[PDB]
Amino acid sequence: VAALNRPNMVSVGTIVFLSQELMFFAGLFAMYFVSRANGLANGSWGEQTDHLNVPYALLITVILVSSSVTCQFGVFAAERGDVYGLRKWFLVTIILGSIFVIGQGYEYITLVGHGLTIQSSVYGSAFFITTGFHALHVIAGVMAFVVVLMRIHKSKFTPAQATAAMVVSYYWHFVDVVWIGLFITIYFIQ
Amino acid sequence: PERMHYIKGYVPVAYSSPHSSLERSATWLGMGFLLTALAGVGAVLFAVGANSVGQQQEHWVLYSIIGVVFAVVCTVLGTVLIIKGRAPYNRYVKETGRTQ
Amino acid sequence: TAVAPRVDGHVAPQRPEPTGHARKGSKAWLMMTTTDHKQLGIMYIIMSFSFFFLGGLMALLIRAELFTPGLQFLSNEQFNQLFTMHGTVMLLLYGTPIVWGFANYVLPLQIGAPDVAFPRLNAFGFWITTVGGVAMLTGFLTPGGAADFGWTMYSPLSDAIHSPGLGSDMWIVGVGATGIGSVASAINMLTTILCLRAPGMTMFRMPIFTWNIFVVSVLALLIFPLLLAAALGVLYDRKLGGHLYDPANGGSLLWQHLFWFFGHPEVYVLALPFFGIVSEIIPVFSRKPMFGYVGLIFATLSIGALSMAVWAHHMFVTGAVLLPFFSFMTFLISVPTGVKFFNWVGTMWKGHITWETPMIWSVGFMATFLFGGLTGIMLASPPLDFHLADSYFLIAHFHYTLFGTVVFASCAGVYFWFPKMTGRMMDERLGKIHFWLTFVGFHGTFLIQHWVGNMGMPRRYADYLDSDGFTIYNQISTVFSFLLGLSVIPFIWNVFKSWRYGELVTVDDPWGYGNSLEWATSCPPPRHNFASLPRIRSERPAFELHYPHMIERMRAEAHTGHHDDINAPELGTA
Amino acid sequence: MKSSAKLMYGPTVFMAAMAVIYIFATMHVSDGGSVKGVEWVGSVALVLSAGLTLMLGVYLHFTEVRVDVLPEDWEEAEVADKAGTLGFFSPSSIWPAAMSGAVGFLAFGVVYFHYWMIAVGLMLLIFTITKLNLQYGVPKEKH
Amino acid sequence: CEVAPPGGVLGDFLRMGWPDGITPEAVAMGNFWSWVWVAAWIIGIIMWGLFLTAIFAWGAKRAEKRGEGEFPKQLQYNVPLELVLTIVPIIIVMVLFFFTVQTQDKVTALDKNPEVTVDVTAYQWNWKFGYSEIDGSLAPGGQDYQGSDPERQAAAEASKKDPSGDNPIHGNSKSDVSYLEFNRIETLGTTDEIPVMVLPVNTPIEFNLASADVAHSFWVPEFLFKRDAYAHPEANKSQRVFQIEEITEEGAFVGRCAEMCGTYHAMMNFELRVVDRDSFAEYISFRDSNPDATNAQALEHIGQAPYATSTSPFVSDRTATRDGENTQSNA
Amino acid sequence: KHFVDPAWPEHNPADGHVVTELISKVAGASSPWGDDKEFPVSAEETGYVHPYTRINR
Ligand code: HAS
Ligand code: HAS
Ligand SMILES: [Ca+2]
Ligand SMILES: [Cu+2]
Ligand SMILES: [Mn+2]
Repeated sequence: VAALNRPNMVSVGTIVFLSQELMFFAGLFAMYFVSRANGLANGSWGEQTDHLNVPYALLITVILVSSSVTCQFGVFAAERGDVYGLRKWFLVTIILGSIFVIGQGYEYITLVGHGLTIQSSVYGSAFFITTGFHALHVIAGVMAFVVVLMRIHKSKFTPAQATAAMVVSYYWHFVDVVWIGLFITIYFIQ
Repeated sequence: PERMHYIKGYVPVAYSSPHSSLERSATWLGMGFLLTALAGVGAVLFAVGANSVGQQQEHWVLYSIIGVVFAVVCTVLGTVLIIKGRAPYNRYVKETGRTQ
Repeated sequence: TAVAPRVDGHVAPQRPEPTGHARKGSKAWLMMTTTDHKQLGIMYIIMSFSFFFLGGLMALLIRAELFTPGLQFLSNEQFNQLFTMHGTVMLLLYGTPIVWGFANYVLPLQIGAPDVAFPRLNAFGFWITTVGGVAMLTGFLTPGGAADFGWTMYSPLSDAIHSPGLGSDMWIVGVGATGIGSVASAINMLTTILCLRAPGMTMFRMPIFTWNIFVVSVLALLIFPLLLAAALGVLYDRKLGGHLYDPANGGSLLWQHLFWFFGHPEVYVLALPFFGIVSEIIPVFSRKPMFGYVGLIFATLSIGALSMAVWAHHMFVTGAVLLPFFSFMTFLISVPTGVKFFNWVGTMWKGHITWETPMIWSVGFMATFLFGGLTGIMLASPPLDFHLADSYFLIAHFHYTLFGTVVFASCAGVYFWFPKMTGRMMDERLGKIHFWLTFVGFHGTFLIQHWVGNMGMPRRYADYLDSDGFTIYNQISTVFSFLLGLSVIPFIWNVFKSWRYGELVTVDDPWGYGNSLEWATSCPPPRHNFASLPRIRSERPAFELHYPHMIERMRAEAHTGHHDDINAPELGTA
Repeated sequence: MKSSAKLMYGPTVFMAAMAVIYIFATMHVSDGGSVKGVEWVGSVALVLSAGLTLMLGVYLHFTEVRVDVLPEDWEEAEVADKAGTLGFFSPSSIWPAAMSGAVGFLAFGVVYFHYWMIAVGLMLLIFTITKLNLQYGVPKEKH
Repeated sequence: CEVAPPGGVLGDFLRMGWPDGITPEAVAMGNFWSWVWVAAWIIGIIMWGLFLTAIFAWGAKRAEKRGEGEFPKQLQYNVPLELVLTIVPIIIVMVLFFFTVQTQDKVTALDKNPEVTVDVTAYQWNWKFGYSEIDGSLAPGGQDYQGSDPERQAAAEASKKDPSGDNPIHGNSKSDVSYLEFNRIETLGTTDEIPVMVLPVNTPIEFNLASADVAHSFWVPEFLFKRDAYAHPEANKSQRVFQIEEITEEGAFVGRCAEMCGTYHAMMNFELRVVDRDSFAEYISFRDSNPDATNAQALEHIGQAPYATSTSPFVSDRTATRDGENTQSNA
Repeated sequence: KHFVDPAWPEHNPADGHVVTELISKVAGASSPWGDDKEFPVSAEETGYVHPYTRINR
């Protein structure tokens, strides 16, 4: 008879790691909401929050969720043992992630262009810390995909590489989820 | 797997057998709610204690009542859920005649 | 149950040579590329005790300065930096690393695995923790010295306005590098227990120590990244022009809430594993199984669950927190600790206690932590905390709890597992000398500080007047503090001598009655920890292995008024 | 992995209940010696702590409904059940020390805030991480 | 508590070093502390006894000499006793929490009807006291005295915004000081003089704390109470007002800072001098009538020590203090 | 049909699967060189060539 189905150890490891990172973002959320609670007394929040550009935010949100969809198509390709489908979909995900990074970068450049920076207000500090840490996470995720591509280019595609691709997909999905939370907090619940 | 086998005169440690209660989610969730229930006891004690020195005069009845309500719902929930989680163990004890 | 046929001319495997026989260069490159959990755990332990001595020297300098009124040899700035760095290194570079070192060595042996789940991640955790330690200590090379704002780093005092100088920054990074090192250690311990357990070792046949490590792993993963986020926020406020921790934004109480939400689970993270170590030591030397096993597990999980709601009892004098709620919760967290105490004295009840060194250390820990927690309950009530908060009473309380739970019990663990970690046994006489020196010096140092705390001396005071009225008590504290400093000389000499010329260990369990699974294997274990796995069938694999004739008793006398279930009929067929 | 998947449900429900209790409490109780009003620090922490434990518990349960009756969880398993390959484990690697040093360089860089130290630290860090992840798959020397 | 401690040497031992206290709620806190210590001693001895029993009674050599054999009874579970021993601490901490709530609530309640309210400012590193309002009984004018300085406080309110415009923190300037109360009758603490606040006996008194700089704390050990002083206390959601029902006996009492504020945290002492109620009217009329006069001159006008007798200022030289005479001679 | 790397182990999906995000046939991590292999192997099958060499005296 065939062997037992045992838990995927690397999947448990990465899931535990993402559950840990959720509490990393808890701190930034708490700082932002304390800032908002203070600001709503003076109404200054209602002024600074009018500097933002919500349709551009929606566009980059659409780009990032598209990245998630492409990533999971790559995962299906991986579990089938098809290396070339994995390469295809992961390169597309890399492209979309880079476009999201450029989206946030252009957002920042325009914002400092028309009078919002870290020194301008408490809103500036809260907005930029909360979005910039997530931007660093997105950059790290794109780097992780490129490292996966290095791996499956150099090594033969065994289950050890398939689970690596599966594991990086978890991290990217966590990145998409925390972006959705951040967007709903900053552009909608504001 | 799929069934145990013990000879007469052999007593194992009972935990994590398929009939065990520790292996099921209702029991642990009941433990959580049972721990939660004591918060209501604390709340009602806070209400009456603040009353004892003439404070919280405008809301102490509401705090006492809501504390008791939360305590009773949480503790009855925990007890019922724990008993539900232990039902397989009772059925097993009926079946076999061995407690461990 | 199967019984195998005999093997022709069987011989037991060659058990490994003891330590001290290593050749030249046999550990340098092995250390640099290590991914063995057990060698890595040993070096964890050694590095943590190095930081222990380093921090305690600063502590002795503090005491020497407070021996008499007037600033004899320190300034105000140097005194401030001293207590800040003493607190930081002793909590973050000694305590948490020693916890993870003992976890890394012992847990795979207890759960019957060859190696940890993620070896290279474990090595990364070790090295990044040491990197954070050196970064934290680099502040002293600054002309202006290291950080000076207490180990809590309250704001606005930590603002760029109110704390210039790069030492204040180096603290932030040294702590952060330490924090992720801790997290990298925790990722393993969960995944290991979830995925590499031995055959027949169900979850409720694990030793209590690894249960505590499991709960501590989840707790630490909750709370270390929150510290990292808060610390990066403070550095963001400092280097850039950030305003999040500005007082006009409410930054002071924001920082206090966030930091103490991190910080109280840190003390429980230090607390639970050493409770587990004594929960392993006490059954062995009383020759009695652990009393109320699953009850202790529920108590440990209750401590883990309650640690997350207790956090704001460190702020009763801030005038911001809600007093009744947090006072009630920090009363509730006393219950399972008392359950653990009751279980310890219960398993000692009518036992056959032999008083080898680790048992001495364990009973000393119990005696110290009893009064420490008894003091902590007094600190838990707000109306007493209005006077007690941030005084020397607080100092004595948390030194009782930390010095009991960490120092006494870590020494107990070192003496307990020195055979399994080295293949040699420590000197008994030096151990007793070390214990009595530490015990009398400790109680002399810290019992009298309750009185100066009550009389009105605040914490963190660098100088005080002759007319204040608490100079004699400080003098009595200082002499016994120097005795505490002298106490570690026999410990260092004993470890050094026993490592290289100690008594060799022949049997697998020199203490005789080891219950846990690590006492069934060799001393030291082989590279992959197990030349053969016993038939695991209870919470005492090694005991039931070495004493088969006891098993019929061990299963029968377990429960008061035990049922007739031994006479029940046969239940199945093979 | 049955018992540990399900024992996580106690801490998470307790934390969630404490979060809701605390939010109502601080938003309503106008006690002297304190100021009325919801505090977001602490409440956010409690809800996302419940989130962490719930993520762990739900993933473990979602996985455990797939796996078989593993011998480590079988209360009367024999040592012969687990005979075979346990898995692959790294024998040795210099890269954990290297990337610890890289993180140290980056941390020192943000201490003094010399921008070149930050850039070189990040570059060195991703280099060391890549060398870690490609260790057991570097191609054989091409003649 | 309403019930007094045992008293005698037992009370002194149970005290165990607390000041007696000089307010009603100080007495309440002391009584609660004494009885809590009684219960704590009961627990401490009744478990140290069991550990001593293990040391002397449950030894292995005794049982082996007695012939008990190589092993004990091997008992593991006694579930009813375990549940009883679990229920006991539950009830203990519960009944303790009841009295905790009682004493805490009678301490913290802000309904004591002050006759005097003093605004207090903490700064790095000294104290500045200012009489904010005084009831007509003690005030010079017969009607209630109000001490807020119009011009100096107008400057504080004007500091909120527009120094030609930075306004980063929620629309206000980062250097806002509108939360500080500036009064016309003020005592200013210096490194050359320990400040002394003068208060009457047997009047409900109020303290309104704030901090120019990093967080401080106001601690009077004879009140058996301390409270943190923060910058922008409203922004921190910190309660900046606390009231004492009265002070019950005259005298000079040291008060300290109990929060790590910086380099000179140890040097930040003050004194609280409680004087006869009839003399307080003379003091306030003297300070009001000729404001140029110093605090010491007013204390001389009362007929008591011009300077803080409880604590003298620290020597401010970093080398002279080596021989332990770190005390400045005020006169 | 989809491509499959020949290093992929063979299996029958109708009665199981090879690896998923949740479960695998191993307790630890999978072999980088293929779980289907059976180490050790012969000296010449290794591809290694041990050098004899001497140095001047
Ligand atoms: C390993 C390190 C530590 C442990 C363990 C520890 C245990 C406790 N602590 Fe703590 N502590 C506080 C309360 C407790 C309580 C309730 C416990 C518990 O673990 C105590 C339970 C332990 C026992 C051993 C219980 C007794 C045993 C038995 C068997 C009887 C059951 C109990 C009954 C029956 C109730 C007692 C009955 C009576 C009648 C009183 C509070 C506030 O409630 C503060 C902040 C105060 C302030 O204002 O800053 C504090 C401050 C600190 C700090 C401050 C550091 C800083 O400020 O920079 C540190 C490092 C620290 C460490 C540690 N602490 N603690
Ligand atoms: C795990 C946690 C802790 C341990 C253990 C600990 C041990 C001591 N403590 Fe402490 N500490 C104080 C006194 C002592 C003394 C005398 C010892 C003793 O254990 C120290 C003796 C032990 C030693 C171990 C040192 C002996 C060193 C020798 C004999 C030789 C050195 C030379 C070499 C070459 C070493 C060998 C090196 C090799 C590599 C082999 C005092 C007051 O007397 C304060 C409050 C002061 C104030 O005003 O704020 C204080 C403050 C703190 C704080 C609060 C810091 C803050 O508020 O910011 C914390 C958290 C803390 C934790 C801990 N502390 N301590
Ligand atoms: Ca001195
Ligand atoms: Cu705490
Ligand atoms: Mn305070």
